[PDB]
Amino acid sequence: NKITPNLAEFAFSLYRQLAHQSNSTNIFFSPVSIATAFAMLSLGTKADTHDEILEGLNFNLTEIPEAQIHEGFQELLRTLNQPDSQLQLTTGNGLFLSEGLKLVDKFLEDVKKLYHSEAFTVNFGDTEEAKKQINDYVEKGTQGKIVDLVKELDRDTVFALVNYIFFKGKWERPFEVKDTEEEDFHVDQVTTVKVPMMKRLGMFNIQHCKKLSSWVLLMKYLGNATAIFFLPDEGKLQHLENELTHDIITKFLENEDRRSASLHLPKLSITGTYDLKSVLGQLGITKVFSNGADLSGVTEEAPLKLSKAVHKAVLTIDEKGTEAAGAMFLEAIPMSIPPEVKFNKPFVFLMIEQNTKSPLFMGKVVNPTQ
Repeated sequence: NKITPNLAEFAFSLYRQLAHQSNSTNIFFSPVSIATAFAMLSLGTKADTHDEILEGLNFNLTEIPEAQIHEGFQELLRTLNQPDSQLQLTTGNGLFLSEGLKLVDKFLEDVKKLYHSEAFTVNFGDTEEAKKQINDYVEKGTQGKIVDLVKELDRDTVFALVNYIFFKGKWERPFEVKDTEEEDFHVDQVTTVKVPMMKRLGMFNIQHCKKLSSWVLLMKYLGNATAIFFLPDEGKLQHLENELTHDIITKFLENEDRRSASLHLPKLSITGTYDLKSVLGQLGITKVFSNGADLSGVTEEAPLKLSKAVHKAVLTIDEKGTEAAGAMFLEAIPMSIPPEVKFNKPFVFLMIEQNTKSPLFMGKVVNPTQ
């Protein structure tokens, strides 16, 4: 995909933002779902308001034609929306607009048609009821996994955006549940907590990488996606985070070589919840959230700004991701000592969609039971 490098840069800019704020919180978000929602929104915007959004998603508008940006997203979307999908991704974006705004039909068509997204009209005159309808939409869309997403609305809200994603992947080569046991997780150099720890002896795409001073593990999911886990050497987490680049990730993805390892990887259930006005504001996207907003592609008559924009991402990592029996296979394990590679201290990860190479998720686990 032509927009993948931009999405990768966007992932890292957003990640580094969130990490710079604190190294004591788990991080999990979807560069793809956030960028898709904001590229979609830009269709309703003009001039500086429009350009700030696309530049804040790491597109250099002097270099990449807008049609290519949207064709990029639309290609990515139809990949993630395949009827077959074993990925089982649950994602949506909801726009909630004041009833009695005269809405531009082209915008509503672009949202639904091009971006296969949803737009609703609500009575923002009733703040509590609007919040309920927004939260109900998300709860319904996730058949119950995300509850009470929006906690507050400004009394002057006339436009809110909610973007949700939940993923529980199925490993192509799964862990056996019988092997999951409680183990130490080193939350710092002197402190441990107990966490459920999966383990398997297998042939892995795994390597210890000098440039990143980290172990780098790639594991495939059923459907079209790969999880990449980066385990920094003692004291090297900040180094790892600084050194990550699109080129480097591309190299790992091209490596198919496999070697024996006794892998220990925690079960995880992690969420990330982000105020996108706040977070994207630090990346330069500010006008669309301000009284200045040029949202004339959405409504021509009345003033409009985006008052509320929230992202919530939910990840489960477990042994199989399904109760179904998987395809039986056999990996040939050499008679030699496998390295023991334990994801039992803070680590960073990315999930990549295989067709486009896009960064579906990025995160950091500082403590599995936080």
